[PDB]
Amino acid sequence: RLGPYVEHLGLQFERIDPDRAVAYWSVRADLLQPHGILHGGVHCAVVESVASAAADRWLGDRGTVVGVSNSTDFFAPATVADGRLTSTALPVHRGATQQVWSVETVDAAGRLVARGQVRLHNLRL
Amino acid sequence: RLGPYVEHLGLQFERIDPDRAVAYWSVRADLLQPHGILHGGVHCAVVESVASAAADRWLGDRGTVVGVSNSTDFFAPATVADGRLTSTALPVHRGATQQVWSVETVDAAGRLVARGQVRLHNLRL
Amino acid sequence: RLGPYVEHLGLQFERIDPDRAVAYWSVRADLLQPHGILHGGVHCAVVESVASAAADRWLGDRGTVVGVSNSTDFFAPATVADGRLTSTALPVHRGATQQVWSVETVDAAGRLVARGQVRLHNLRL
Amino acid sequence: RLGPYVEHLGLQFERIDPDRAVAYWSVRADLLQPHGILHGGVHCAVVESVASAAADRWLGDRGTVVGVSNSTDFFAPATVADGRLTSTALPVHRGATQQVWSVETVDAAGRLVARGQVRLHNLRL
Repeated sequence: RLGPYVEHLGLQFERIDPDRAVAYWSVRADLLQPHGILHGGVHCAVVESVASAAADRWLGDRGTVVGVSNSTDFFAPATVADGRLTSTALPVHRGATQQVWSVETVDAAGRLVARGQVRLHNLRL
Repeated sequence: RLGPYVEHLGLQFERIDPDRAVAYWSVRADLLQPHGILHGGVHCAVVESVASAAADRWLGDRGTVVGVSNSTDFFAPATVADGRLTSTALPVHRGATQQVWSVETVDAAGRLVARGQVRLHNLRL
Repeated sequence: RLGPYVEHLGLQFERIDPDRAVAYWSVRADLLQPHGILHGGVHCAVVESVASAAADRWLGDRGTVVGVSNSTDFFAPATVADGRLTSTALPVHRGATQQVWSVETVDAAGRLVARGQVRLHNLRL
Repeated sequence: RLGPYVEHLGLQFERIDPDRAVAYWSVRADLLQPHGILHGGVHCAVVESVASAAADRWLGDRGTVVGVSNSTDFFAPATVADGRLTSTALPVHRGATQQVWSVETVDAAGRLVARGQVRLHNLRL
């Protein structure tokens, strides 16, 4: 119900509020880059997905949000062995025309694996 | 031969030199976000892929490269109607421990659709 | 005691711990850009200063830190009328070779005026 | 004629066209951070200044530009010994509401010392 690429990423949303969105997912064989770790683009795509879900839910019927930019740091290699990742988008700024959200991706232990900042534009009715 | 996620993205590399990498690809139905345009994470993933290919080819047998960060701007909506996209990674800095590459994604007309900067770490032998 | 540019910025540090640094400062006539608001570079410089102070204090005698990159968003115009700004650097990642800190600059009301992410390299002994 | 902070930075503009701006400047004792190299915020401030000059000149009488964000990488330490730096802003995207410019700061040899991407908003009449 969130689009076909989000389905392919395997994201499962636990919460989508106007102030927070949370999704679980896992590293998979088809999501890896040649040396057995998660392709970095997957981290960016998950950050984009989780922040966009939250931004959309915050704007509500007032308009539609369009991605502007995405800056993601990869802090640790993620593999299939690492189990279930949790990505949490938190608001940084939510105004008339712009939103910025911060998305942290952590493992079961709370180790920060990746983190991204997502700027989106509000297309208001 | 470039990994399973790169295959899923549909990237077709035309050139992978130590100083430039070029890949073609297209927007597809399964790569879209709910309102019929390319999911933004796909832009980031392609930027990551094309820059990593170039960085790897520049480091050669001297070591291996690991993604550090990825900052991608999305400048225009891309749809299935927009045809074939061309992503070109050009070097910004290539040193002992770090590389930075700049990747521009353009349409057939030369319209810049997205652009990303990719920082990678050199793990040398 | 923090360098001549930090002095020129007018930063006054309230706290410099291995896990947090806090500085106060104010918009001034000489820090403005042509239309009476704070020059954006001042926001970046303050973010750099406050994060570097914290990173240095966390690395301690173990080595020295060198700025790598600085990404600052400006969310609201700051003027002389806006009074005293408070910049707080919080750790995102602190590892062997790299540190990342997040610096928020707020006004008296808690309005977020600017926010920056600072990546630094640890040059260890 | 470009504001008081730009004056303090010592920037001297050689060219300000709608498609390029070029300024010269030098590392100075008061611009340094505690270990004798250029404070990183100075690099960001120069990137902001040179890109804003170009963006303003491109928008012309049509409106006014406001800084949105600034992402600067520092690639080599700059000192007083390094002589005259040249900062060149080139356009990445110039549209209805947004502009993005890329600013490279080089030394006399063409060594890239720092590079920044500056996003600005067009406030049109």
